[PDB]
Amino acid sequence: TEFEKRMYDIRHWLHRQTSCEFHTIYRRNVIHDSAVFPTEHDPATPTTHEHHRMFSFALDWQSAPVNRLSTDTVHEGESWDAVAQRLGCSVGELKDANAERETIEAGVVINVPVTAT
Amino acid sequence: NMNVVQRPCIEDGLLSLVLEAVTKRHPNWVKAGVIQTTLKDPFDALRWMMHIFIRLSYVPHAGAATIARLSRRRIGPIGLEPHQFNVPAELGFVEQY
Amino acid sequence: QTLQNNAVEAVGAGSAPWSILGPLTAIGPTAEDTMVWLQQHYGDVDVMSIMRWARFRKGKDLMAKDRPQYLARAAAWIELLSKRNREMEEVPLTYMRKSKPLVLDTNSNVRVAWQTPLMRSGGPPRLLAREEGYVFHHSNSSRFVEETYRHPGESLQSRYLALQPLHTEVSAKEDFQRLYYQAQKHHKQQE
Amino acid sequence: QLQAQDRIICGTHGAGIVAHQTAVNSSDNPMLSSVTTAAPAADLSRTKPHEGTGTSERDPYIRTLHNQRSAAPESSVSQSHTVNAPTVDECEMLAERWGTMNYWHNDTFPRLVVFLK
Amino acid sequence: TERNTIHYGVPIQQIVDEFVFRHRNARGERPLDYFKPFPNFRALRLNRMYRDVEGFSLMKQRPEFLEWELFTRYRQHHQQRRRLALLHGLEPVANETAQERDTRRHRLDEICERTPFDEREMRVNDDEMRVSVETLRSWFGVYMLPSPTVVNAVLGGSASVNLHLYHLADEMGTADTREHVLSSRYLNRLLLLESYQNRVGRGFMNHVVGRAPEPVVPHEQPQEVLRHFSAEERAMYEQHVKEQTSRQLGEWERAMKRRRWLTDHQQYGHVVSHGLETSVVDLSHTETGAVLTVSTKAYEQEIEAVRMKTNATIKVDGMVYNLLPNSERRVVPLTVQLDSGEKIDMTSEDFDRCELEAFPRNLNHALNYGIANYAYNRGNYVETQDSIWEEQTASGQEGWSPATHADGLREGLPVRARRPIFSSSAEQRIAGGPQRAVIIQYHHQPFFNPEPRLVKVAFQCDGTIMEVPISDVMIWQRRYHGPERTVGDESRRYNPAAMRRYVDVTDPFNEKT
Amino acid sequence: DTQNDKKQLARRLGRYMLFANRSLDDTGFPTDARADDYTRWMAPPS
Amino acid sequence: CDPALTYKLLGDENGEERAQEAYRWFDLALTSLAVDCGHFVPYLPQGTAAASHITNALMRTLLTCGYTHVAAIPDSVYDRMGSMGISPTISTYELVMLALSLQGNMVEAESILSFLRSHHSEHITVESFNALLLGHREARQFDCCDAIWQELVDRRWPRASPLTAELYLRSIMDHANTPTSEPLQSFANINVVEKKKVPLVLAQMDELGVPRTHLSRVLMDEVEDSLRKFQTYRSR
Amino acid sequence: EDGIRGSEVTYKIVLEGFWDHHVMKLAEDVCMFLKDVGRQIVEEKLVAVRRLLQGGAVDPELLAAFNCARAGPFGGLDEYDKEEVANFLRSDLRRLEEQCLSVINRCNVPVPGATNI
Amino acid sequence: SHRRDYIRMGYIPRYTPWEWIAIQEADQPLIAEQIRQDNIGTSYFFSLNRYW
Amino acid sequence: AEAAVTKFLFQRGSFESMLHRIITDALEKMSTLALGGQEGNLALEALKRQTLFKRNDYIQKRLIDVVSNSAYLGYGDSVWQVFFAAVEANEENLLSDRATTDAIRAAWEGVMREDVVRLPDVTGVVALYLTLVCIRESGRLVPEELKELSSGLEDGVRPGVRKLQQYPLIFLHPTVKRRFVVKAVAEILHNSSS
Amino acid sequence: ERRLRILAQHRVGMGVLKLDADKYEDQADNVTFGTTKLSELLADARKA
Amino acid sequence: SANIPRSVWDPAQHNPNWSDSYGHDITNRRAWPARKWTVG
Repeated sequence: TEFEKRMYDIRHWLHRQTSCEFHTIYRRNVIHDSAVFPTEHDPATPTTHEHHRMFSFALDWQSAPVNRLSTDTVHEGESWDAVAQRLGCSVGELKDANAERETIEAGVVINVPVTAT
Repeated sequence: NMNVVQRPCIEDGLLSLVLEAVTKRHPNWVKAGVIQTTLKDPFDALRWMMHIFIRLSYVPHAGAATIARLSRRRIGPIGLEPHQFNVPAELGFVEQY
Repeated sequence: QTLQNNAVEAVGAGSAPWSILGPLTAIGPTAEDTMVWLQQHYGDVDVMSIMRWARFRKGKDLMAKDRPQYLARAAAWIELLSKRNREMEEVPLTYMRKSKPLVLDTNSNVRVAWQTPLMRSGGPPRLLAREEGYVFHHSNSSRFVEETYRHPGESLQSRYLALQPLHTEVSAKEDFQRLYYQAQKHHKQQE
Repeated sequence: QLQAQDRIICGTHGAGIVAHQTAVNSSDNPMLSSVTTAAPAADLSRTKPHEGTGTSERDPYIRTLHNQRSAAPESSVSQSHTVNAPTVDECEMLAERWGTMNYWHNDTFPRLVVFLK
Repeated sequence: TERNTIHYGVPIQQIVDEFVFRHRNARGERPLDYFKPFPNFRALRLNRMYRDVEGFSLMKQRPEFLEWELFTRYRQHHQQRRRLALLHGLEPVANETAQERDTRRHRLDEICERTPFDEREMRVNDDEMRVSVETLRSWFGVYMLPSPTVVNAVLGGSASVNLHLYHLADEMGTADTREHVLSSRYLNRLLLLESYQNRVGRGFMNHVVGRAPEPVVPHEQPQEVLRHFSAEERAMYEQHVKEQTSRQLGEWERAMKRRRWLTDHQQYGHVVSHGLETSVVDLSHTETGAVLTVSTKAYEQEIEAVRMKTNATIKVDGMVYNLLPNSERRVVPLTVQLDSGEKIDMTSEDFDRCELEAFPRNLNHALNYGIANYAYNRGNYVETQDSIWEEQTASGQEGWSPATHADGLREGLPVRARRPIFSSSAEQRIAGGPQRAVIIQYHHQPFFNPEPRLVKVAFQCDGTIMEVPISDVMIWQRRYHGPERTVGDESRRYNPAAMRRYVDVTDPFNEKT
Repeated sequence: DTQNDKKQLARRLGRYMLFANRSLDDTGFPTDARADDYTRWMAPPS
Repeated sequence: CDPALTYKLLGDENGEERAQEAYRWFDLALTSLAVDCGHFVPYLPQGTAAASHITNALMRTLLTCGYTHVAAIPDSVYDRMGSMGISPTISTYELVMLALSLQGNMVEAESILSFLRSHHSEHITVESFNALLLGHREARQFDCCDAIWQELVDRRWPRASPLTAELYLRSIMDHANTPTSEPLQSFANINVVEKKKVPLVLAQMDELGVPRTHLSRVLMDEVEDSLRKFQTYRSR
Repeated sequence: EDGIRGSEVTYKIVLEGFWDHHVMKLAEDVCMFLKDVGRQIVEEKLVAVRRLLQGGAVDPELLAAFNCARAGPFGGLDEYDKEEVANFLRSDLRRLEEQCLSVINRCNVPVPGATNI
Repeated sequence: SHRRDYIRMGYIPRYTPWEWIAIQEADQPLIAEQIRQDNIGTSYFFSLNRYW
Repeated sequence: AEAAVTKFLFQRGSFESMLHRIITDALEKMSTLALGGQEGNLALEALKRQTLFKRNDYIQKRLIDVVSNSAYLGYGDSVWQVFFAAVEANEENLLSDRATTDAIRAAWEGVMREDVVRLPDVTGVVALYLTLVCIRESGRLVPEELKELSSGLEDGVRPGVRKLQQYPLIFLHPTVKRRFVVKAVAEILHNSSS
Repeated sequence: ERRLRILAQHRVGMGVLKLDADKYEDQADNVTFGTTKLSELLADARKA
Repeated sequence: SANIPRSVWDPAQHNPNWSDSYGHDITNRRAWPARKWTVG
């Protein structure tokens, strides 16, 4: 940042009637979340050319990423492994995300482990 | 012919002894399954060498990101979860004042 | 147990003299003796409130369900929050030799090391290092040495050519723990 | 790498090329006719850090040497690719050390033969 | 507290500028080469002395006729010695102790003596005369620029009365005219002769040898200050001078008794009698593993009988030892007196490890008497230049650094290159640890050497030739700065009257000759 | 050795500041002035 | 709120008597230890960790007395500790560094850290960097004060403490308020530019997890000033 | 990549005048400025690196970052010990010293008769 | 500043003097958003949707 | 004793302790249950000596003499070169669908795909192991002419290498050479004309 | 990789994937946008 | 770091290969005599 600072500041002592631009190219970590942008099978119904008309961009599509719920309610007959099965997790995972709760009653709100399929 | 040297002979006994030694220096490689103590196959000697060379030189992506953030001060967040992946990237842009 | 481990790692593995007497006093058999002990060794932190804070973990009350998990937690926290504890838990480190520059200059990187009376028995009686002209000096390329010169005879080479600087290489540190351990090993072998 | 760098460049005030033993006395030469014989230097006087009364080289009219800490520039010799002689301290710990193949088999002072011996 | 005001002074560049401006280009101080066509950046600067003139005392202050040429050739010899050093791997190591340095220098010496001096490398600084080795020899004497036969003689022999003035015969029966590179040890052997001492201006060495330095009294006074001391204050001054003189001279006495602390007898000890130098071997006991030492001249028969592998074990006094792998050394027997008025017999080697009672910084002072103390032989040009090399290596001014395109890469330059490893499995390339190598050819011109730049290089190990990425090559830097970091700085002969100097405008470089 | 004896007491005092290198002015106290100034004032006669 | 000044001023509260007491109690302590230990019979008292602990206590106190005693830590106390046979701990070395650095002796402080780095590296706490920072600031070498901070940002461990950030920032304000000589004073006071480092340092303190609200009220006034000189947002 | 062809960050300053020689001489000015400032910064970084090379601990955090994988290349959760990790770190620092030295050494090439920017 | 010939006798610096660069650079503020620190992540949902 | 020689080879303190245990037990059980001469104890001391020598000689001759010639190993680089050459010749065994898991092939391939492949620093034991393995491989990779004798490991591994061998006689002594040339020129000049 | 190349057509060259994010007036928002498109494109390419 | 780099003002860091301003430019405008030889 110190070099960058000297460099941005050379604009104050530049020669007469001369200006400048600063191009920067730096390296930066990006993060690809398979949680937010999951890789899934193509839908059971496909998408036509018809979802691509003009203004389809404004009408037929949401902005990516899609919102996938991180919270699920436990049904009556359900159990730890039944809930894990319904959500697509290992039971271990579902217990770690929910660590506060030891046992799960019907009609209780639960955290869905982010890796769930 | 004074400069010419005899190519030494290395018996499997020696090789397996040295391999135990390696295993006892780096226990974690036997745990994590980099090398096996056993020398059975003809190519096993070479194979373990190659596994070692890979373990030492191949940097796991999360580690790579962390290392680059330390001394080169590379900014960006860095994901430690298995479902995240650290992509080294560039950003170009302009400034004018 | 920490004291014990540190004393073993000192020698690189028997037990060193390090562990024999530690900074922690043994606790008297009473409630008030306990509170007094906690007070005087760990008392820069507030110990009581830490023991309270460490009670619940993720809604689960530890004190009334898992006793040893709770215990280890409260212990570990009081450990982390005191500076006094940090001080009394330190690992014994080797002792750094002060040095002076060579009398016949060859390397600026080669220095004459000081030797504590423990490392050289015999030898003429010496003062303390600073009084003798030794200083703290070290760098990546430092090398330490015991400096002396070859005895010149009666010959041409003695009169005309310069003195010949014989160096003998020495470590820059002194492991007091290893010296003690190995000397007691000698005493258990002799006996 | 001048001879007596310290004494001349770092030690002396003129960098060796200013003549500090010169009298500011009036000369009969035509170029020096402006030069007027100077009063003698003031006795107990407190100078400004960049000036002196001009008596000696140790006390110039103009103090050239900085009053800060001086440090020789960081050597551009590679420290990581250079292999020094093995020390006592290094050879005791040789069994924990991580070297390059060039460090173990080095032409001068190979460390593998030491690990073995 | 003084540092509360920051005073940067005036930067050296600004000073030099004001000087050369005030002198209207200061032509008195410029090398004569500044006045000839296309001076390189080194001719562009002022006339300061560099470190290269330091060990040559033949030329005193005014060098006489041909002396400066002789010196110039000595200087070259050293540059070549450095080149050989880099080539074969013996150069100063920043870490090195004294025995290591001793060994290293020794090998370098042997390799110097067997290598021919290269006259192509020799260049002439402004105004200097070109002079052949033959002319130099016949003027200054052959001992000065010795032929290998002469060197061999001096190193193998004894006598003083021979300083070799004229050439020597050779195995083919001719006069050996060969100039090999000069060597530290040869010049030391010359420093032993009285005649040579006189020739190089060190004659004083003979008179001064055992003696003390002349006492230096702190705050010693002129007569003109002393004239104002009252009788009592003058008594005090005398007391002071007396005490300093006595203290110093006594300190020198103690120093030159050369007493060492013997640990076994818990006493100081002192050397009365020297024996001659015996070759000695080590014998290890078979049963106990004990270690003994033996005169090889006494046991010669049996030892040689073991060297022939016939009877492999040496019996002495019913205790039998095995001869060690090498353990052949040259030691001197010493009779060491003890403060009890006692006598011991001790090897040179063992008495050497012992600890001195007096180890003053000024111990070598006699060798340059009244000039500063030196730990090396200053009368030896090669050894001095070598010592400077090691100093500058220790301090990070010299050593292996990543090469630039400006550093003077050329045929013959020693180099450390990261040896390319070839795998088909590798896209791009594989680098391996730096190895010693020489440059075979390096093209400067961009159109012969497109990016990334290459260097053709012959690796010293197996003699293998390759192109290497210039980013993989390291050169031995002489200084921090550059552009040419590889070549040394050359002092130029001093000119008393500088304004009168003449350039021939038609042939500025003296090409018609 | 023995607690609070002569030698221990001496080593507590530290390094001895030489009276030569002391810079005392007219009042017998160390100077206000910068070292370069004081040095010049007290320099030997010629 | 300056940590260095606090040592210096503490020295003026009966520093000599507290020192003498400390030495006395230290000897009392060594006697008591030798009693409690009664193989390693010969080095049993010095060998024990307790002995090391006590020696450290002695040093940590002597810092608080006058100049004389501070100067005596890296000289006599440490030598006597070597002589006695008592092995040191990381806090021994950091106290010796803090002593050397209050004295302004940078070469030796940095030496000790070098030795540590080389042999004992895994044990180095932040307080050695703190020692060095305080020291360089005292010797008024601000480029070193900077070098050591930048290094401590590169290795991100040990973790910088609010005290560290405080010492570095203070050293910057100190730098910014020094004058140059008259030659450079004709147009303006140059050294103000240093204050303009500050909004960079503050940004680093957020990357490092050093909470910016542990900084003395005093320093935070100077810093807030420094900010209002050079910092502005894209809005303004 | 090695030598000239590789870096963490690139800055391009695009200077613009109304007259060609203006912009040429500005470029010499700014260039020599960045040469000096660059050498100062990169030298500082270089001393930091040489110190980190000489020795140091490992973050608990950096170790944790090497050890977050459900499976490594050898098909199981892999245990990097602090040693190995320190070795990765060390290797990168090595490379950074080469690069720093390369930049510094080119800062020192362009002297007055010889300058080609 | 010691150079009495500065514009009068024809001396014009080819390189802008260090002291001047320092003054110039010390007069103006530095923009905060130029410092470029991102340690959290990218905000997918909320960032592009923020208050009008 | 034979067991001890082989097994504890690379940590020597451990070996000393085990020899001491073995022979001190042999000495207990030797003292009582034996009879009228002291020759037994001499024989056990002689067994400590024999064992020690057998081990020291085992690591001298089979390790230190193998590895100590550093030029022959091309100062560690020949060692690396061989390695890659070996992995080249044997790919259908090391990196192949039947040979190894996709993960490992990916990691290999990934290490090899970088702009510069830098060779990893390595622990002493590992250094030894690597060196030994590569000596053994070098044996097979080389032409049958060079298998037994050559100068350097890597010799003959890559066919196309241009060396600098060019001087046949320069290594020879000057005197011999000289006399030869004088005699031969004396004959050529005094014999024929052309 | 084949799927990545076919999905982002002229947005790959010399084996470098390059997205130019112009959508929003401010650079900050364009790194947000650009980063999103990148992970969305990787998410789809990864279907292979 | 420091606003004005050590290299500028510290004589330890003095660059011996730098030359003064006047010298190079005087040397440069030199036009040496074109008749170096007879005949041409």
